[PDB]
Amino acid sequence: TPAIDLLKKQKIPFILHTYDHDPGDEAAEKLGIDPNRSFKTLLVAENGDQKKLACFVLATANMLNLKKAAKSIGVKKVEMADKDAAQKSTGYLVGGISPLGQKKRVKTVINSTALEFETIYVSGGKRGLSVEIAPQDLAKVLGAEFTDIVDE
Repeated sequence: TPAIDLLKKQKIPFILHTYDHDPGDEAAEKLGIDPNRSFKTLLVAENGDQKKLACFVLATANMLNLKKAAKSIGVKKVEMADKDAAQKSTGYLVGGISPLGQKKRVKTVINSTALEFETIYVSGGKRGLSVEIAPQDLAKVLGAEFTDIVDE
């Protein structure tokens, strides 16, 4: 996948985990991961402008706080990206959106709590593939910031 191609091209350490998707957090369940280590990747539209997306990476059981997310990227408001807008921009389907190797690279923000883990797990770009990666190494590839972007 473009995500794994990218990590191999940049020589970034990672472990590839594979599970049979039976065709929310399937990866945490099938790989037996603590939930708070399993992260999902969401895209938002800056001021609701579906051509100006940004990427947010947060534990799958957390909820994205939109006001926090808009502050983290210095915009007045964000709305969730429409499905087609997220798919055309990233080249992935929901269920398989990786923060890595998106067709269009956009600014990325990882929730702060990622830093409490030696490694985290993010989508590898298709259902059934999970990339285990140190959070600071993820942030280094993507130029990402760590910021509180979640509720509770």
